[PDB]
Amino acid sequence: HMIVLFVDFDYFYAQVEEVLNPSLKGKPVVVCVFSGRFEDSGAVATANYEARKFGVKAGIPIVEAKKILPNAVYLPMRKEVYQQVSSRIMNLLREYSEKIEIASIDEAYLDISDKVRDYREAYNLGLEIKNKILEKEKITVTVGISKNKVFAKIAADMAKPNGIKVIDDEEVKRLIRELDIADVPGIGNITAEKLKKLGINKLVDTLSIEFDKLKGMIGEAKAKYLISLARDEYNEPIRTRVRKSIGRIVTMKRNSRNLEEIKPYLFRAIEESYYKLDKRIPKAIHVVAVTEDLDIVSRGRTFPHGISKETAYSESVKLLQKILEEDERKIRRIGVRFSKFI
DNA sequence: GGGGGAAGGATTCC
DNA sequence: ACGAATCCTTCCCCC
Ligand SMILES: Nc1nc2c(ncn2[C@H]2C[C@H](O)[C@@H](COP(=O)(O)OP(=O)(O)OP(=O)(O)O)O2)c(=O)[nH]1
Ligand SMILES: [Ca+2]
Ligand SMILES: [Ca+2]
Ligand SMILES: [Ca+2]
Repeated sequence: HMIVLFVDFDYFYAQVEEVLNPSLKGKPVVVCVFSGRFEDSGAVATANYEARKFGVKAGIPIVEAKKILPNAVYLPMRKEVYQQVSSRIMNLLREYSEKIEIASIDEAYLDISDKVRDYREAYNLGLEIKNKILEKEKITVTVGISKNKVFAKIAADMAKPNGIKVIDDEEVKRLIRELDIADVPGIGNITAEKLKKLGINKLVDTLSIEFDKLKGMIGEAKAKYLISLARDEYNEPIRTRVRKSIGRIVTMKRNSRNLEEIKPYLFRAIEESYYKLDKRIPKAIHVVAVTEDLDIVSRGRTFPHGISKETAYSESVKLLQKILEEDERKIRRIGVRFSKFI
């Protein structure tokens, strides 16, 4: 009887760019992450639907994008801006419920149980929220409504873009039998592939398997998550999430193993990681390396007290040395991550 | 046998 | 090809 309302902003980064420069609307827009290795080295962060019609979507190389749509509008990612627009929209949402879970820069779950009853009122509260967000910030979003967070999210995926949908108890039961298990949040290609070999292509299929076999192949946590959803029993509460890590990682002009060559990038990473820390003081620091073969290796250390920036600098070099020493590959990307805030 | 935690990697998804 | 959360496996120290 928990009634959950999930909000997911439409093609967010690109839409914010449109809002900030309305002449862009209707034109294919592609927000890019430029790495600096060469001409258009980098990847697409996201694109509006005009561009997605033709295959230009999040994750593909900018070069592949331009081959497909050479006359599209290509803009560099401005996350700070998108984050501030997001914050304002999240504030508007806090008005519809006091129980809100900001899941990311562009999604939030609202528990509107003691805010309205039955789904009709749920649906209407959705249009109000959509309209309110469209009128106030001029951003279109998709609303998903169901009994728990997972199905509210699924409802939204099904109604994208600029939609609103309700998945009532009856359809839930149908989806537990009908839904491709790969479409269940938290299930990626890796877990999807493991679930197939076990003969699980639908949530329901997880109940026809030996738990220890499931647990054995995908882990205890994931196993209980899926079984729980198949039993129409998943029911996680909507809570306030708090930042737990702040980091930065940059691509070097060229790959390397030379310490003095990597340092400047690593220190640049820490500088910006600290400015983002605000007043937050971390007890743990990790140096993260992305190797030439796009592998991710890391070495860290937790201290029994906070880490001053001079300490972070000194410790980061020691961890980068551990990496170079323990890993033979050249380093492509280097950065740092601070956590366990006092 | 287990609690309790740190450490490095795996997997997922804004 | 360009940030952050959770869980898993392995160690480790210890009662
Ligand atoms: N840098 C980078 N940013 C991403 C990536 N994927 C998503 N983002 C950022 C930008 C997206 O606009 C934002 C929201 O992600 P979504 O998966 O919901 O996609 P978007 O909202 O763009 O499209 P949508 O209408 O929800 O299908 O998160 C990525 O692969 N790299
Ligand atoms: Ca979205
Ligand atoms: Ca999203
Ligand atoms: Ca999937």
